[PDB]
Amino acid sequence: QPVNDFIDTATRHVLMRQGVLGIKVKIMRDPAKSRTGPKALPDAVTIIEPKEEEPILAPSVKDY
Amino acid sequence: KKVYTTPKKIKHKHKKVKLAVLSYYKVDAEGKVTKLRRECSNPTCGAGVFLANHKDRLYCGKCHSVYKVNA
RNA sequence: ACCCACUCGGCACCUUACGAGAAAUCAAAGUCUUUGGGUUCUGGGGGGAGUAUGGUCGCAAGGCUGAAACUUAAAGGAAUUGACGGAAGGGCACCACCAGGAGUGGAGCCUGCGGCUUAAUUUGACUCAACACGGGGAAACUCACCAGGUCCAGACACAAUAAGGAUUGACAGAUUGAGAGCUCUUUCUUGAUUUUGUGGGUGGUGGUGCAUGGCCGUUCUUAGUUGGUGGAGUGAUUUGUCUGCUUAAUUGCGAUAACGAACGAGACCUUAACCUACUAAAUAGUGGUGCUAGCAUUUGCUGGUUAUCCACUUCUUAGAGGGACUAUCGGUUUCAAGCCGAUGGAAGUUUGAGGCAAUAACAGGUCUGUGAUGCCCUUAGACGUUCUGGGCCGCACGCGCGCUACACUGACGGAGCCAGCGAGUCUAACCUUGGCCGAGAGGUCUUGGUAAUCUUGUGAAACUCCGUCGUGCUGGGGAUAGAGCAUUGUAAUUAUUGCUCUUCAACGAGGAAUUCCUAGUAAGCGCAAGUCAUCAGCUUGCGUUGAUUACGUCCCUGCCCUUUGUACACACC
Ligand SMILES: [Mg+2]
Ligand SMILES: [Mg+2]
Ligand SMILES: [Mg+2]
Ligand SMILES: [Mg+2]
Ligand SMILES: [Mg+2]
Ligand SMILES: [Mg+2]
Ligand SMILES: [Mg+2]
Ligand SMILES: [Mg+2]
Ligand SMILES: [Mg+2]
Ligand SMILES: [Mg+2]
Ligand SMILES: [Mg+2]
Ligand SMILES: [Mg+2]
Ligand SMILES: [Mg+2]
Ligand SMILES: [Mg+2]
Ligand SMILES: [Mg+2]
Ligand SMILES: [Mg+2]
Ligand SMILES: [Mg+2]
Ligand SMILES: [Mg+2]
Ligand SMILES: [Mg+2]
Ligand SMILES: [Mg+2]
Ligand SMILES: [Mg+2]
Ligand SMILES: [Mg+2]
Ligand SMILES: [Mg+2]
Ligand SMILES: [Mg+2]
Ligand SMILES: [Mg+2]
Ligand SMILES: [Mg+2]
Ligand SMILES: [Mg+2]
Ligand SMILES: [Zn+2]
Repeated sequence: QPVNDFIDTATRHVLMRQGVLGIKVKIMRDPAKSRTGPKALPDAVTIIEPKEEEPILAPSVKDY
Repeated sequence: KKVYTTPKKIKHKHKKVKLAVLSYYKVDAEGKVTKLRRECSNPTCGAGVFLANHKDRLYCGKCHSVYKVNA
């Protein structure tokens, strides 16, 4: 499917003196910018990256 | 393929003859003019066009054929 | 005799390589542009050619010595990637087999291909990957074929003719298949729109698919493709991408000079499954209520009622979510990837089925889908086009996809009576309910429907029930044929289709062969759509009834992947 969402195809027969050649062009647009669609490949599995912890600090509690 | 045959006799076309036509018209000695060939009584051809003369036949050609006035 | 250490001198092998090489490799092929221990011998692009000539040896065959003219841009070496092999090793699959199913092969006809036949019987395609294929079910059309008849719809430029008419049309007759003025007789008409000539265009289902685009089939029911940084190699290149194990998968685990990635596979998308959870609906349905019928009466039971109202969303529809991740546990396994089993589960075979699908290859098919196209052919007695009729169906026969059967798990007659995917009429005649008439096919009057609204609950067929038939080519079977009635269409003869009566063949389960298939599958069974004015024994889908047998293998066949040989690279055509 991502085909459908992302790559643009076209054929165009250019008709020269000798014979005729076909032109086939294929453009793959950045899934990042996709605007109104899926924003990425169904392959795309990002991990969000944790955070250094400075733990311990024996119990205690604050009041308000 | 095959090319050519024929029992001869190839067809022609048409000629439209020649003539110097509209002498058909007679004006007496200065200069009263009398029309030969009676004209046409169909309002599509206001009496300018003429009837040809065959047998029975008096025929408006301007009418590409139409109508048979016989006198 | 044997063991252990040593040492000369032998035949070798091993690993390394400071080193050497164009490499393969080499303790010499090392100590060579940092070029000299001594010495012998041979070579100087290939072919001509170890030829000719001489000499010399020999019994001989022949040996040693040994040229040139001419010809020619490569011959050649080692290694690399490929492609191929009638080598070797591993795998993968019901277009392979195993265990079986249903058959095809035999018959009748249907249908395509050949062949013959023909005025023509238009043509493409010929192993899988030509032959119910070109959506190819051709009565006209289509249509290209044949027998003939018209028309230019021959742009444009020049020239020529020519307003004393360049050209156009035609009534009747003749003529013609024809109410074509095609042509001719006759003689009006038209008015510079044509005509004629040359150049130049134009059309063509004419050629070329071995000139092309595009598409498509095949390889492929396959698992392959590449780059970053690192290791090797002067180098093209390799390693990564691999013994093994696992998987449908270069799917993974694992081993590991590799590490870590991308295309492709997967993911993804579509459809069939599950939601008493969510938003709802007189174009979907349920319960209650009235209005109401029938039967029973003691409350009951069975229907009627596009709105007489109330409510609801289980069933139907489709939005949004959820759900499965092979989960739990257990066996098995390098206790790795996995695999197998049990419970749970709508679902646990890639969940079932599809859609998409990398790099490359083929002289695969398609110029006959295209106003996609090169070049060739042809272009007015046309290979343009249209009109009339015939033809593609022609029948001693070979082949292929099918259809209907040989019956008693059946035919026939009643009777029960149940699906799902579809499709339907505007500037129109599509889907058809209902009422009559008709044995039937059909007709005729009306009617709803541009459709979740009407056809339609598509009351489909197999199938289930009670009968008749009773193994007899029988009431199985319905080929072939006659006579009549009807529908489509301008047209039905060579019989479009449908009905009625009659006629009642072959075929008693099919030789060698050979196809398809693993679950709601196979097989049986009908329906809708495509085609379509009329015609399905075809196809695309659909649903109904619903098995036996695998859950393995490499034996046959087919194809991958290594290894390997290569003098092939236009690559074994
Ligand atoms: Mg070296
Ligand atoms: Mg070599
Ligand atoms: Mg078998
Ligand atoms: Mg058999
Ligand atoms: Mg015709
Ligand atoms: Mg010309
Ligand atoms: Mg010319
Ligand atoms: Mg054409
Ligand atoms: Mg080709
Ligand atoms: Mg092609
Ligand atoms: Mg050809
Ligand atoms: Mg299979
Ligand atoms: Mg290097
Ligand atoms: Mg490899
Ligand atoms: Mg519901
Ligand atoms: Mg269970
Ligand atoms: Mg060819
Ligand atoms: Mg084409
Ligand atoms: Mg045919
Ligand atoms: Mg076929
Ligand atoms: Mg019956
Ligand atoms: Mg009657
Ligand atoms: Mg009988
Ligand atoms: Mg019968
Ligand atoms: Mg039909
Ligand atoms: Mg067909
Ligand atoms: Mg090689
Ligand atoms: Zn007149």
